[PDB]
Amino acid sequence: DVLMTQTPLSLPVSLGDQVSISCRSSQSIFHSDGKTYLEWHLQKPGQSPKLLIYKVSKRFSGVPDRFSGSGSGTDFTLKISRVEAEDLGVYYCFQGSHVPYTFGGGTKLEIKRADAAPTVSIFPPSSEQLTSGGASVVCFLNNFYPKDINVKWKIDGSERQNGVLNSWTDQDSKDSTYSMSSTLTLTKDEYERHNSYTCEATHKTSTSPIVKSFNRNA
Amino acid sequence: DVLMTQTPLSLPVSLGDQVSISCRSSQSIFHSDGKTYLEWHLQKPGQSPKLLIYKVSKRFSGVPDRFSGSGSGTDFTLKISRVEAEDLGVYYCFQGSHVPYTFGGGTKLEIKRADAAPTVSIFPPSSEQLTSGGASVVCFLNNFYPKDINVKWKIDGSERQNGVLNSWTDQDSKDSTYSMSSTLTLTKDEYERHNSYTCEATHKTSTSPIVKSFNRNA
Amino acid sequence: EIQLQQSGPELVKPGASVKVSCKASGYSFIDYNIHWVKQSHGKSLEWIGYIVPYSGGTTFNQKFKGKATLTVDKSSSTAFMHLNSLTFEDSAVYYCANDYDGVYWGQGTTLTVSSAKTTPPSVYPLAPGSAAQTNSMVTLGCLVKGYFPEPVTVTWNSGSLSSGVHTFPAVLQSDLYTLSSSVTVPSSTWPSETVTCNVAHPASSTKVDKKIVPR
Amino acid sequence: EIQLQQSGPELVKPGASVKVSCKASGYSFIDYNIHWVKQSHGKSLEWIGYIVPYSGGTTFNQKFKGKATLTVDKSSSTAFMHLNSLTFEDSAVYYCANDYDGVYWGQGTTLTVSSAKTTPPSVYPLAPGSAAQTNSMVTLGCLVKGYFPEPVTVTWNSGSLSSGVHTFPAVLQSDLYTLSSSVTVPSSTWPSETVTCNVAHPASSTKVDKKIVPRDC
Ligand SMILES: Nc1ccc(CNC2=[NH+]CCCC2)cc1
Ligand SMILES: Nc1ccc(CNC2=[NH+]CCCC2)cc1
Repeated sequence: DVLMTQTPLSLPVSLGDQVSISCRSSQSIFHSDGKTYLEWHLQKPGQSPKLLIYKVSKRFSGVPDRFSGSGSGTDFTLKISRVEAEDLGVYYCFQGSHVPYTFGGGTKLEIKRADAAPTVSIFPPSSEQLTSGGASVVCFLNNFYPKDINVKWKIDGSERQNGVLNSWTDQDSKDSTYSMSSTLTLTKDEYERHNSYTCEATHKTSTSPIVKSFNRNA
Repeated sequence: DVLMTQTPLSLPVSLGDQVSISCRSSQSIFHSDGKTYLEWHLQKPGQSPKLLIYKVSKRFSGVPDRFSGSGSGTDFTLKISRVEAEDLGVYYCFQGSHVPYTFGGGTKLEIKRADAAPTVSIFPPSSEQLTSGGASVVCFLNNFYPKDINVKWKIDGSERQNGVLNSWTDQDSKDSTYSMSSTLTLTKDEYERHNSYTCEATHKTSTSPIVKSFNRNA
Repeated sequence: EIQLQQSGPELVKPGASVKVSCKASGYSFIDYNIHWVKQSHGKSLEWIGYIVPYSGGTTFNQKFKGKATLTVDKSSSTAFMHLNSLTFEDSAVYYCANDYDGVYWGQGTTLTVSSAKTTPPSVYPLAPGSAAQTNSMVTLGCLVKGYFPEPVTVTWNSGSLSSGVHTFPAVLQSDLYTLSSSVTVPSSTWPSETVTCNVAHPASSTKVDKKIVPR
Repeated sequence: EIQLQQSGPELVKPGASVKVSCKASGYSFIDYNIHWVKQSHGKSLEWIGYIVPYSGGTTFNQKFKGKATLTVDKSSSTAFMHLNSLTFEDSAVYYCANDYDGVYWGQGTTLTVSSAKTTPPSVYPLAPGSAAQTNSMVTLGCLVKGYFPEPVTVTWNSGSLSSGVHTFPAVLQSDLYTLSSSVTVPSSTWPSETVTCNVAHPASSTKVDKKIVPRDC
């Protein structure tokens, strides 16, 4: 199978700047009819993909002239002359020359902004949940940038990796930050066998760990 | 340096009373995080301090509801709605918003009891001490209340301040009174140069000074 | 205008089969190829194969040979994709697309394969516990746990509180979904005023309100 | 449960240095700061500074720069404070404390700096000048002067006389300790019956008995 390799995986950009994305194939995607079947699609969250460019450099109907495609053989490039807000999303290259047709892994464009430390909040299990034999400890790590962050749960000083469920939001349209939710689910009994609960975050914005904790009795 | 001032210095209370202690800073104690890092700690004799309240009004884990904290800017107040035996001790406020962090001088909570007149006893130097070339004249002022007392030593009618060492007991666990020992140290020769030795005390329980005295040649 | 309209979301049990429709309009359907694509985990795109409407001829990605069956109904300008012997790995979003003057995409069809039964969520208000900073802003939360199937709608104060809200994508745990939502408000607002998280789960005809109460 | 356990009391000579340890348990040590505090004469509290375990970074009260050195051993969850070039003014109780969800305090470490050598006490009987007023209740005493180091134990009549006893905290005079003890008994018991103060000073294995006899002297 022809492998399509896109670089970079994610690209922080500034509105109005010029950006270029790369797509390389493991072998030539030249077709016997003299044409090269390389396409570029754009997919925004929650929507279906939309074709931008086909046959390497042909612009699909309605696509702005700021989008341009070039390349030949195994190296292809998509260029956006002046990036706009509506251009943000995931870009995928596709080859339709050799069966099975394949897609690249995608390149995600996000807005670049200043770093921001997460605002961390920790919540002990609600009274109502405990009465059912369950205990979920929740930690919110809100409005931070960049997206790279490591969250660890420490119970009585010991790291707990089992029972942890994480979820992240997409880049916020208003402040360009990211948010994350981390939930530690235990049994009512397990929860009562310990006292110290810590949600620890490691982020570029702080030398030492960013933490929030609580004790089971207060 | 932000100076912390606590008033009063000592507060006599009866079990069950509702009291309020004051702590003031020479300057505002607002920190960058938008917070006010003010703490109240309680220290019992022979023990390490214990946190009661932090961030002006947050109760520390395991601290009974009878403790309440409030204040703002430069004036803070610790309130105990119902004094219990476990609440007797020295209360310290602390500011952790401006380096170097500082503590107040402390407010001592003591048990209030009925007035008690001191039993004063004066003792001339023992023959054993004189043989070694020393002469300590001792005055005990026992089982009195309140604690406020002023003791003066007079040699041949003249007040003597140098060479005097005082030591106090803490409030008695049984009768709630205080006791004190005052020692006047001289050399054998100096003790031999004078004749009249007096230990004089002024206390709430007597309209005139309480005096105990002895003459060397008797 | 050219449009490819796909059938709605499907919830099916493992081992069964399902048919996804792709209705075409605005052009000569019989003359252009219809392709099918699978998108797993909202990321990886995989080409399944295509069908030539006139001949019924098909070309597949070997990986999907047997799993998918492609057909077309010339009379109604509709292409169909049958997925057989469904497994959990078949859960994904499927798209049809054509090769007309470039490429037009269908809106996608979400397929969820599971043995789980419709289950209402347990809604738990999350209020700050033992010390959560006596200052400026306060973050409150709402935990929506153990529901099936998606989706649930979470609002704060019936939609009045929109700013400062973060609702996180649901995660699958023990065959059921769980999601959380946080709201940050001035501490002069709470607990002085009431803050409520409203949760609606259409599948179970559930509508729950949970006030966020102190301690 | 969260605990901060400090090392034991120390008696050191001026000019030397000492290391006070503070072992943490019950939470992730690397996540919170360790502060050090000094308490002189069981009254005034002074903040020395703190250390950030992860980075080793420190913030000090300018008054303690050079005097104290703060370090940490991540593997053993222990913080250390080194007091250097000791002088008499360094004698105090030192506490470590953290900033975990409020403040947890260590039990404290008492440091005594002195160049004094072990010296047994001189015990002197304190009898009222011939007789203090005469009858009802009479107060007798025992002066324990010039010993080092603390402590001394003072009992009356081998512990038989327990009520009416006041033993005062030792005071430092000329680099040595001095303390006094008083006992009050019915005038109908002394001088008829004997009253003796028993003094023991463990450090010097000294044990002395001094019976209180009338006449001041
Ligand atoms: N040789 C060729 C291959 C594929 C196509 C259609 N391109 C597609 N884009 C992405 C998936 C849907 C089909 C046209 C010509
Ligand atoms: N900004 C801040 C300053 C100090 C502290 C810890 N408070 C302490 N209480 C008294 C001495 C030990 C440390 C926490 C935060």
